[PDB]
Amino acid sequence: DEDLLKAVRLIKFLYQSNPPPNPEGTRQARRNRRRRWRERQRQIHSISERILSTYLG
Amino acid sequence: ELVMTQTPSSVSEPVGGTVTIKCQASQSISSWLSWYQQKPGQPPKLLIYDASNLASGVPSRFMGSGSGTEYTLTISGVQREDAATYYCLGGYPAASYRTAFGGGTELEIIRTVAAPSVFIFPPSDEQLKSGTASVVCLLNNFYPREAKVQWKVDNALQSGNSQESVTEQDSKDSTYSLSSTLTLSKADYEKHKVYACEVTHQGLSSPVTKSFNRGEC
Amino acid sequence: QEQLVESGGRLVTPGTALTLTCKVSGFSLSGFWLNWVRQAPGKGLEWVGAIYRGSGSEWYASWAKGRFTISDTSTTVTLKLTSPTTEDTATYFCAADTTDNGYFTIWGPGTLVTVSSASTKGPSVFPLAPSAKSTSGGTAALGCLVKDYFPEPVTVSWNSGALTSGVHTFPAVLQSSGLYSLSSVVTVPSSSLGTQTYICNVNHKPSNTKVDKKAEPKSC
Repeated sequence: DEDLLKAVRLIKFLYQSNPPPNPEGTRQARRNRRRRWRERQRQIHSISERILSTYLG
Repeated sequence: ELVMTQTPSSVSEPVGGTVTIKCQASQSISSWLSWYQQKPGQPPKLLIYDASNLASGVPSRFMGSGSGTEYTLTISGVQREDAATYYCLGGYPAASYRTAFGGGTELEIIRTVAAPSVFIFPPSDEQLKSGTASVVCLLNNFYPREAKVQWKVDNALQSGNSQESVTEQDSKDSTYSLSSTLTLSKADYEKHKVYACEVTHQGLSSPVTKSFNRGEC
Repeated sequence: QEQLVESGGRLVTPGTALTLTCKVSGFSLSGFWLNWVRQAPGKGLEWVGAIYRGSGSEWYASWAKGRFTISDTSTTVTLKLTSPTTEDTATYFCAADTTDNGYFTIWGPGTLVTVSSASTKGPSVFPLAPSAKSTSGGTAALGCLVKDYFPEPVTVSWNSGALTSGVHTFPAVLQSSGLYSLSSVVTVPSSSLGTQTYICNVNHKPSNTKVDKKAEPKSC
């Protein structure tokens, strides 16, 4: 189904966007982006989870 | 294909009084819900996002919640400003059922009674020198919104040739204002001398009539 | 710092395709959701569709699919009304989702589309006669009738927006003729009915008209 294919293609794009950091070293500032990137991926995870779940049950 | 069932259509309430708007989801929607206030001729303002958290600026009296398919906006201690229409938005754009809107719930704030200051306006020279005459009756600052305006052409009532327009409620004095327009040709305007406008309001002791005589000032 | 402005809202004949534009500006975030929401005369909000910015992910609603085309660009988002019909008359909005949690954080002011077989007509501005037939002793009201015009809107102000307190611009009203008509009014202390001059600053942009009629207490 057209919609589902489009939805998955989009979720993939959301993971492609906001990818791993740099990497760059700086005291406590290196671990600062870990917090940032974890938060962002934890979010994408649940969004994708929800988006897909609507195309099933 | 997702649907939002907003209840009620309209709601009246005094200051201090508490309001409850309900949205009935046609599908899943996790925290896939947001609440908006929309004042007339203005873009909606977000109050509550992800079903229960308030946007910045938005005051504490705004409360959001929901239980799976039932979502509730709860304006607690309502203030004069809160007078507006309210919408809920459910879903995500990324289908399978897309994102859909509540469909509105107009909030009327309830205040004390107020008497309409009634003013009457006669057709201008430039308007006459065209072929049409428009008579205007104004009812500045009054509560409630309920009223009737009668058009008397030499003590003979008029109906079809009338049209009314009302402002929205004041954000600080919760008042209103109406505009009645009696429209007929230059011909029918010459035929009569004394035009009257009859006003019937709750705050009005006796049905106040304001009028003019053609030419006589 | 973010902002949205829509343009392209104009009176069009039916079937004659129009294209709306949304000027996206100030968004730190790369890609996000940009939705189109319409609202017909005194009706509710209807979501038309959305687009994920960084991609070409177009999402429409049940009704909209086909007759609508969202197009993302560098600067910026558009909405094409492929085959408009009278039922499309509304004010269209663009709204951004800065969080990607299906919620419109930032809105555009709107743009009014008007779908009609009728041709545009400029307004006629007549004053509203105060003097002695409008005296409350310490307050008096004078207005500005804006009879016979098309399409919406018209933007009356008083003394080039210097006169605010007590100004009541009335909603427009369609006549049996087809033409719209409105009337803005204002309350002024009966004392300064001659001392201070009162001008209603009318503006019917969809006809280019920028009338500035002055209202004074009759003649006698």
